[PDB]
Amino acid sequence: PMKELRISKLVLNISLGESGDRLTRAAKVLEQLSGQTPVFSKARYTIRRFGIRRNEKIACHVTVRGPKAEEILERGLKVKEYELKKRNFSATGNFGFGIQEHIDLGIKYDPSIGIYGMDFYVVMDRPGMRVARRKAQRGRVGYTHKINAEDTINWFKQKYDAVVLGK
Amino acid sequence: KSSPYFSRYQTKYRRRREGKTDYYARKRLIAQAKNKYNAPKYRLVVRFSNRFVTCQIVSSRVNGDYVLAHAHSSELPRYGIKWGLANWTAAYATGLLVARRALAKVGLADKYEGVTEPEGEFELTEAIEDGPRPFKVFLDVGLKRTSTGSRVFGAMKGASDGGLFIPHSPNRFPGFDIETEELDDETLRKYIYGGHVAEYMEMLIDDDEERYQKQFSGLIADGIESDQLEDIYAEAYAKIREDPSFQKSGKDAAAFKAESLKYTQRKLTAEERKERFNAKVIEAGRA
Amino acid sequence: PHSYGIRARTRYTFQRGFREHGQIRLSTYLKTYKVGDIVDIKVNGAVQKGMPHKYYHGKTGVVYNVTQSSVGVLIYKVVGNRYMEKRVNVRIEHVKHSKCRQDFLDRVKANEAKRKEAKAQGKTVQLRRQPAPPATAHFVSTENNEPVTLHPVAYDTTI
Amino acid sequence: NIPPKARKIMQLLRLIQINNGVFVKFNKATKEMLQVVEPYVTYGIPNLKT
Amino acid sequence: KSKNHTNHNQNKKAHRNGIKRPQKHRYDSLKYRDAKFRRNQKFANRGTVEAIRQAKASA
Amino acid sequence: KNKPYPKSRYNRAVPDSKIRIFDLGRKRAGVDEFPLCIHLVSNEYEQITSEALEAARICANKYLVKIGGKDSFHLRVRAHPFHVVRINKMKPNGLVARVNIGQILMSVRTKDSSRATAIEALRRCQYKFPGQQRIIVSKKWGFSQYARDEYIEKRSRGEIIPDGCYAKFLNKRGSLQEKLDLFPEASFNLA
RNA sequence: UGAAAGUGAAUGCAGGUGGGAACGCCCUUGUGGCGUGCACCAUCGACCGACCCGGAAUGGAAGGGUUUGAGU
RNA sequence: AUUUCCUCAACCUAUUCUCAAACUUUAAAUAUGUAAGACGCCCUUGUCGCUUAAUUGGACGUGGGCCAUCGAAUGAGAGUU
RNA sequence: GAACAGAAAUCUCGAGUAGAAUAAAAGGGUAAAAGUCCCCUUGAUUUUGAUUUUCAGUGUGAAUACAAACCAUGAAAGUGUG
RNA sequence: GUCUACGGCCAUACCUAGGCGAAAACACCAGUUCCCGUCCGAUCACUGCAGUUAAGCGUCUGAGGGCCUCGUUAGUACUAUGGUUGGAGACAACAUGGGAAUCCGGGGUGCUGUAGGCU
Repeated sequence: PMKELRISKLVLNISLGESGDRLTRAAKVLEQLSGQTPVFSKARYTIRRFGIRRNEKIACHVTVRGPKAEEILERGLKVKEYELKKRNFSATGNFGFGIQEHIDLGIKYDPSIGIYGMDFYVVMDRPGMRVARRKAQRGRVGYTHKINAEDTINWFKQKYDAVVLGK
Repeated sequence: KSSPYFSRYQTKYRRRREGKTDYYARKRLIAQAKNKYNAPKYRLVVRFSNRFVTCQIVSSRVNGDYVLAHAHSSELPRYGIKWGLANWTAAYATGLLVARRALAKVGLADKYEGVTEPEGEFELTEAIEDGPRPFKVFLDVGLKRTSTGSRVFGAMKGASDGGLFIPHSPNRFPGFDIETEELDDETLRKYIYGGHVAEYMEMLIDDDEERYQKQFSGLIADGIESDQLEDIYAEAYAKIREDPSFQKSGKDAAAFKAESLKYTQRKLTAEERKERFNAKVIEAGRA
Repeated sequence: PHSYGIRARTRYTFQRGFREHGQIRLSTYLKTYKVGDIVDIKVNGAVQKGMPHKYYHGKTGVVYNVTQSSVGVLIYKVVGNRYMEKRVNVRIEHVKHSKCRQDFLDRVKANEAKRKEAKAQGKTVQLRRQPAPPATAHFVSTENNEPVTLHPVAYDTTI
Repeated sequence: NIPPKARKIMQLLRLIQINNGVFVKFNKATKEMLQVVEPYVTYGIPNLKT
Repeated sequence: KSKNHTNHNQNKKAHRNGIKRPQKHRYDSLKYRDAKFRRNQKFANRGTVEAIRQAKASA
Repeated sequence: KNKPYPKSRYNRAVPDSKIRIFDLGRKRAGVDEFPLCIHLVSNEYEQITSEALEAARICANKYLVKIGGKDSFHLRVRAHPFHVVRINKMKPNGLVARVNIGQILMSVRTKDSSRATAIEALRRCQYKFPGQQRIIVSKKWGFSQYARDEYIEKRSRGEIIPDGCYAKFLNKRGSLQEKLDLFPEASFNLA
């Protein structure tokens, strides 16, 4: 009556690899899609071969939680036609994917602004995970209570009328 | 996670491993100047569970800690606070209760009364021109983050109004201004007398009736309006001041001892372990 | 090839014990020291402030001065043909009481208690210690413990 | 050619000159002192005639 | 050649007159003590002297 | 009498050891084969050089191969030269092995029929080593520590499972399942 | 005493504490107690000069000080 | 053949050969610091501008009981100019 | 595990006794910190004596614990004379 | 006896796997108006008691990995003192004393102080 797997957070990213006007417009479309101000993902160091701007914005991401996150995930499954590969699900229970042309979601687009990709990541947890996240009396969650690949596969396949690949 | 890793592993302190004691802050909390010799340093330890508030006055020795005065929010219903035992006002009430009990134990209750009515004004309990100094206690918040309007400082304000000399600044009290560095007595009185709770009742009556039924079920069971909270809190403070004595419950601990052993387990003996080892070997089908 | 740094040749002297790093026990700050107390000096590597010199590590002295977080251990050091008084200000983290003084206090208390008891009983007290006496005469028996004859063992290869 | 420690012990035992003899009570402290000065003295159990 | 340091005879020279121990005195100068402690002990000792003098005078 | 002088970051110019291979014979041997062992051990503290070890290795390998074949010896050189004996350049010069009394220099395991062959081989190998050496017939089964009678009793019980040249031996420590599955013939006595 | 202009040494039995020569009084033989206590040392103070203070035109009288002098 | 082999290198596992003045969980012998009560131990009481919530404590004291193994052995007159 | 194409750049979940970092050599110390980030500040201030190391217990340099003021920070105990 | 708060020693307390937990407490948990802080009430905050022992937590069980303790190793290695001892030497023996480490085996898998709650 307590082992109810539920969505904790969703991390959404853009796949462009470039900063500037493209990144600013990527941040704007992320804000429109999520309703929240982004955080510009930074580069921790510079590489001579690539010339990545050190300590400067390279990517953007937000984290959505609750019913709005579930609705966004449902929309992400709508474009993904509810088809996914078993490799997407890690041994820790997290699952994610990535689709280009985010125009497949519920938003109007134009070529002048540009086209940007969209990658979704979902962190799965069960009630009682606050033990490993609270400041005081922090502990380790039990092995049976931890999220595994088979558990998140069964949870995903139970609803959404979705299927996985036969790998 | 190998055998050499386990051998070289050095465990932290037991309370550090279970995440209960901050020894970095504790060392500075209990460290008397060596030229003051055996003068104890008293801490007002304030802890908050999900339902209750624990306030203690602790003096530390080599063998362990000693509690001088105890005040639990579960004792508030004796004075009249039966609804709400883990909020800012309850922390204030139990801080007042522990202050009065400590002053009674040290024989300073009649000499230091603090403030009778809490008007939400920053006022450290001062000493008399020719008389003993007020009992000095230092706040101990544990691992709770010290933010403005925190319940730890709420209990500290209650103890300070009780009479305990707790050195503090009017910075973390609820309603303090970060720009003009000013403390508003209106919101301090609101938090002291639970006016913020009463405002929450009014907001939930205005809209989202089902949420109000779901949340404040305890208050509705007794049928309490939001306007009576200030009366109840003020009367409870007066009753606490009039009679702060702790009632030592006389319930039979022997029965609790007996019932606890009923479900208490026991370790296996050496001969039983050997018999089970033999049984497992036989059951393995390889003997 | 010789340097005169303060902490020279203290690589193992100031090292913490194995599986003894990290937090410092807080009973050291709760211990009370008084003028006239006999204390030992043991430098703690974690507390850099108030560190005594490596010479005084492992020494024993008497406290003459007590401050907020330090004591005044007094030591006598040889500089040739004489002793000199050294007054070291050492934080209490590097200071512990001498267990010999506690044993000596208990011995004095026991001696006085025996003195009063013997005075009441009107008998001898025997308050003075003595060295180990020579073994007295006993009557070691052989029943059920018959002696066993031993002979030297012949040399043989043991590889 | 006497080491300083053995020299001090023999001074305390009053064994200053060669062929000098003293009577000593035998306890743990005396036994350890005689052990240190073993190469320089010989000791034994005297009888009534001696 | 210079730099002929040795310590063969130093111990014997030191022990020739022995390792002298400092003279023991009942009272040590209070300049080694805390300033607040010394200042208060001045008044405490002063008042003790007057109390003893008054007691002897009355007796 | 010099202090040990191993190859470290302070002096990285230590030359390579002349001797490279240390074992000669059936390195992938078995428990049943090579039941007898012969040891050549120095009787005093010497400074046998890697060059002398190279000469002894070559002589022993050639003699054992030509007179007993490949499958009648498992000689190995226990000495590993780590100490450096400096020599002025015309500073490390070469590598020597520091061996005390009772330290095994050469150890060979053969069969019972090759006892005389092993004795003769290690007798002729003494001329290639500085100092005095002795030859002893070891009482242990091969290079293992257990004696002959202890090993045969262990084998009779069935507590030894061969694994290459060496073997795994049963011990009364660890989980029962991981040992019961591995050992079918182990007779666990219920006492 | 201070570079100098200058100022310039008693709260007291010319102070207290500990050891301390000699002397006197007892206990009984003691490595004994009691009373003062020369010299000398250690120490807590007091006074004079200098310095640092507060400091109620010229003067620095009283109150001081973690200090300083080859001082009383 | 984004399906596989065995020499190629690489990682891990459990035995197995041999070392460290500038490696070490341990860890001696020798050497080394301190103490072995009368300036001592227990109660009464006084001082303070220090300290404590507080005669509370620290320090210095005062007056009385324990001075008959004055509290391990051995020896030896010692110290300062 | 997530893209793209090797780029674990970057983004997550677990393991992780410190195998990182701590300006410059090495040693020692440090995990709700002594490491990283954020906010406020100039105790890197004035004065006196005491003490430690090198020592002759001279000088210099370095350092330690206090005292008298003015301050910084924190809710506070406290911590700060580089 | 069990639980909570504050601790003392700081692994006979850690790590892992599997069986149990009545009452209370604790915790998980329900929300964002107020104090407060984040991309995100995830954490930190506040206001609560509808729901759950499933996670935390406590306890028991592993011929568990470690950790603690005691014996074997072994008076063995080593070492103070001595000889006009042996040996060319390296080294070794002996005499008067002190005395390990490691391996292996046996046992164990927290104790305790103050203040308060518990069919």
